[PDB]
Amino acid sequence: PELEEWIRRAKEVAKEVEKVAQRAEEEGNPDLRDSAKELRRAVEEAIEEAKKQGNPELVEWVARAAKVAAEVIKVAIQAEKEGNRDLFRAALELVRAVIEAIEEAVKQGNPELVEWVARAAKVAAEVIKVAIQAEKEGNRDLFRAALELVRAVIEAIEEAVKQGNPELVERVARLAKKAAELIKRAIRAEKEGNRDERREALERVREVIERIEELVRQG
Repeated sequence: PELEEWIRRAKEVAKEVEKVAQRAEEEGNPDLRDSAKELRRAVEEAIEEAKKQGNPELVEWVARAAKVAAEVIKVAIQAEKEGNRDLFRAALELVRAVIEAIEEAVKQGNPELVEWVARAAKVAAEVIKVAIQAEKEGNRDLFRAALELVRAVIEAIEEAVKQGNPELVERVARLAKKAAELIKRAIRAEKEGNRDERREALERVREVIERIEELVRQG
């Protein structure tokens, strides 16, 4: 029944995805509608396959990944409404990346990849929300820092999934979490009227992002 519990939660996520698909349709966004359709399909098939395998951890992680992707979609919808196609596309690619990670990992029978990707995506989703606020706050510095961080995570998901290496995703997720905390420090730096520290945090975050990119590109 534990597996079943996770299945019900996965179905509830799928219900939320369908509701999102309907809203996306209603907002005049067939791109998001379609991405949501693929998300829904992916969830349904993942539920089916994982249920047939008997891997409740897989079901859980897939469900969480799907939930993250759904939140990314909600963010994409908001980004679209705010007139930010860059963020719309970043979120779309993140969602696609998560969806493929789900599909492939389920096909592999590798629940860890799904987990780590889901955690990385969750961090990236929070970073994207920060980027949106950052766009609204008049901080192109923070906008760009968050954008590059999200990009690094997306590429990490894409690449690690193409590799089939879940550890890479993990290490990236931990790095991204670190970058997120550096961004939070940057936010505090922003609040205190300390441009030196603001720049310091910006540079630390940038260092982490490029370091993520380089470590990820080799392995």
